[PDB]
Amino acid sequence: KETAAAKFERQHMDS
Amino acid sequence: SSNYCNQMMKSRNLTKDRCKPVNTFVHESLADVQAVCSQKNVACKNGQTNCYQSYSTMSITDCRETGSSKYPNCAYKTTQANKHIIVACEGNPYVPVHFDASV
Repeated sequence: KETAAAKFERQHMDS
Repeated sequence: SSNYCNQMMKSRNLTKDRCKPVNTFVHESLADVQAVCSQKNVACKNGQTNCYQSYSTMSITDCRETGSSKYPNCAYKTTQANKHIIVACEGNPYVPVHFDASV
């Protein structure tokens, strides 16, 4: 379900 | 909270199935991070060729599991930095899918 791009955002992005 | 990494590793589900040993959070805009996929091409740590290094320094926070940390009671040390990020990019659109390193 969760895309690779979305997993990257969840794991690594905190704007 | 009194520990950014403890809070974020938990809320982003990075302590669900185990304690992720190390993780980096990047504080820049999504656009700035996605743009890195068009910046400096460098080798990935695994030998693949699809990694990109940011031309600019970026605000980041490193999270590293402590020695006493034991799943399911995970615990982290928080370290702030300003560094160039290296990400692996894939797909169409070509976007970041892995965090490889900071330098």
